[PDB]
Parts: sequence; structure tokens; C-alpha cells
Amino acid sequence: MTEYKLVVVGAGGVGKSALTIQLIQNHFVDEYDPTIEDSYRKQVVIDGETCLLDILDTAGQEEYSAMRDQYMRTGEGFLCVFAINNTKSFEDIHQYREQIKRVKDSDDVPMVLVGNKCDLAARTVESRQAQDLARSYGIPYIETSAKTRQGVEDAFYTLVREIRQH
Amino acid sequence: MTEYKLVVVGAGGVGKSALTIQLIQNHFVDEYDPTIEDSYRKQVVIDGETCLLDILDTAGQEEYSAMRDQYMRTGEGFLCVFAINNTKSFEDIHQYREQIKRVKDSDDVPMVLVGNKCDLAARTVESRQAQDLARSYGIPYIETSAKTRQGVEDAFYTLVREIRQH
Ligand SMILES: CNc1ccccc1C(=O)O[C@H]1C[C@H](n2cnc3c(=O)[nH]c(N)nc32)O[C@@H]1COP(=O)(O)OP(=O)(O)NP(=O)(O)O
Ligand SMILES: CNc1ccccc1C(=O)O[C@H]1C[C@H](n2cnc3c(=O)[nH]c(N)nc32)O[C@@H]1COP(=O)(O)OP(=O)(O)NP(=O)(O)O
Ligand SMILES: [Mg+2]
Ligand SMILES: [Mg+2]
Repeated sequence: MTEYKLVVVGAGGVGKSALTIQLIQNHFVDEYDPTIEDSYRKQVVIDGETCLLDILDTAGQEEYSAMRDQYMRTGEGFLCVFAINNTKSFEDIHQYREQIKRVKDSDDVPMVLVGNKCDLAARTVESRQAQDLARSYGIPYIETSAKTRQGVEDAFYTLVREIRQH
Repeated sequence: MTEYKLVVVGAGGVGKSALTIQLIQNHFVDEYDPTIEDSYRKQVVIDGETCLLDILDTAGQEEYSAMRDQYMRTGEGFLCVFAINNTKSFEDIHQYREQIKRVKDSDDVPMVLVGNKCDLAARTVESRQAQDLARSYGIPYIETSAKTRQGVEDAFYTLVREIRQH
């Protein structure tokens, strides 16, 4: 079975985990619960293809210092998430893209830029500003909302689509 | 307003029109109605971006001989659809990809390969076979069902995503 090793990175607090749980077990966790490392595995059919999604939920805090280096070594594709109401988590993105190209040895790694939490009105990261980050990376920009599930499957499946042509 | 000129090509009968109507006016047309040329325009918000989708529904029959050349001249991105229960409509795809590169002057035009009608069990085009067409084009493969709307927005939005990095 084609297995897809997806890796959800991003600053602490952006909804990394709320998005994986949304995708996987069909409900929003409106709750403070910091991750260390949760992995998830699920039979899915993506575009007729039957495959296992083996997603590794990660912590955003660099208490997970170079413990990061390990999984970015093994991750095939990555969800880079930031919250659209948090310019700082946007500005952290360049940091992850850098570490990932680092351990991963390549300038172009399958990746998706994901502007999560779009359901809310206090947005400080404008869309085109994010669409301009994504384009300079040559990656897709997908806005999501783990609350309303808008974009949730879009962001995860497009990345599987990415890993394919790579 | 960013306008996206999408063009839905493909053999006669594959569901080209059922997919545009699904996207646009939220219901399946289980009905014989051959197209000549229907255009559609709709305000959408794709990834925070507010934009007009100006889709041109097309006929599959080459009674629309070189009347094709005109719109493929002007279309920015294209939905290439075939029915997964119709090996012939799959084999027609290379024909459209060829005409499109023709009038369009470029080897790589934003495009989406779309294996529509996936809800049904009489499938003669296997997914990976189609996933191998798509990859040799270096384009996304998206299976849809205008009946159940599975993939319907996926296929149209990913193409808008395509036109972006182009
Ligand atoms: C009662 N609620 C709180 C009180 C105090 C502190 C925190 C919260 C809290 O639970 O907020 C949560 C949900 C919210 N969340 C996730 N995704 C979305 C989204 O799409 N929209 C909205 N509106 N909220 C979201 O985003 C916050 C963090 O979610 P998470 O999924 O745990 O975030 P993470 O990316 O996994 N952070 P980490 O790196 O620590 O694991
Ligand atoms: C009572 N029904 C018929 C009787 C006789 C002849 C034709 C039909 C008939 O209506 O079949 C339709 C719907 C079906 N359709 C479209 N999409 C789907 C899909 O996703 N799944 C299924 N199950 N059917 C679909 O696909 C057929 C063609 O749909 P269309 O959307 O009109 O196809 P087109 O691609 O626009 N053909 P064209 O080039 O002529 O405009
Ligand atoms: Mg968490
Ligand atoms: Mg029609």
C-alpha cells in the first residue's frame, strides 16, 4: 500500500493538532493541549488511490530543539501551518522551511503553506501577503479552519498530490 | 478583481457540464443536454482571495472543429475531463492536451486531469493508469463525481491554484 508520510509543522498554537484531528476523527478540539509527538494512520482513498496516511503531529515549541531534525529527515511532505491572526507564526514559517531544506538536503521538498484559523475576524496576516510567501517558495497556499473544516481536506490532499509529482 | 478564466474540455458525454453546474448551482443534472458553449461567472473566495470564476463550458463534439482554437487561445487554465468508465474519453485526452499546447504556444499550460464519474462501478480506466497520464503531463489527477460532488470543488480550486504559480 502506498504510504504517505506527512509532517505537520508550525509554531505553537496555530492549530496544527486541531487540523489533524479534524481530518482524522471528525470534530474540532476547542481545547488547550500541547503536543509532544502524536502519530496517526488511516486508510484513505485519494483520487481512486488507496493509501495509508501516516501523519505525525508535532510540537511547535523548540523545547523540541533538534529533536526536529529527526522527523524532518524522514517526512516526505510537510504541512507548514500558521494562524492568520498571528503575524509571528507567519514569520516563523521561514524558519521551518529552512530547517526542513536543511535536514532534507533539497531546496524543493513537497510542502503546503497553510493559513489556518480563517474562520476568525482578527486576521493580521493578509491573504496575498501569504500568497506571496507561498509563491516565493513555489508552494501551494491553503487557508483552512479546523473549526469549520473549511480547507481541512483540501490542505492535506493537495500535499499528497504534491509528494506524487516529486 | 482577480479573474480566473477556466476552460472545461473533454470528450462528449464525460460530465463536463454536470461538474460546472454542480460547482456553480449546487445540484446534479442527470439529463441529456449537449453543450455548444455555456459561460459562467461567480464571485468566490478561494484561500482568502476574492475572485471571479469565469468558466466556459464547452462541447465535446468536433462539430466544434477549430472553433476550439479560439477559446483555448484565451483560456488561462483548463479542466481536462474523462469518464472513468470510458477508456475512449481517456484516450481522447492526449488530443486536447495537444491542441491546447498548440494554440497556447507553450508546453506547460495550467491544467488538471479529471477522472469524472467515479461514483460508478463500471470503471474501465484504472486510477494509476490515469495517475500515470497525469504525471507524464506533470499535472494533477483529480477524480470527481458530479453526482455526489466528491472532488468537484477540489478539481476546480486546484486549477485556480495552478494558474497562480504559472
Ligand atoms: C479554550 N481554548 C483555549 C484556551 C486557552 C488556551 C488555548 C485555547 C485553545 O484551545 O486554542 C486551541 C484551539 C485553536 N484552534 C485550532 N485551530 C483553530 C481554527 O481553525 N480556528 C479557531 N477558531 N481556533 C482554532 O488553536 C489553539 C491551539 O490548537 P492546537 O491544535 O492545540 O494548536 P497546536 O498547533 O497543535 N499547538 P502545539 O504546538 O502546542 O501543539
Ligand atoms: C437520463 N440520462 C441520460 C440518458 C441518455 C443519455 C444521456 C444521459 C445523461 O444525462 O448522462 C449525463 C449525466 C452524466 N453524468 C455527469 N457527470 C456524472 C457523474 O459524475 N456521474 C454519473 N453517474 N453520471 C454523470 O453524464 C452524462 C453527460 O453529462 P453532461 O454533463 O451533459 O456531459 P458533457 O461532458 O457536458 N457532454 P457534452 O460535450 O455533450 O456537453
Ligand atoms: Mg497540540
Ligand atoms: Mg453538456
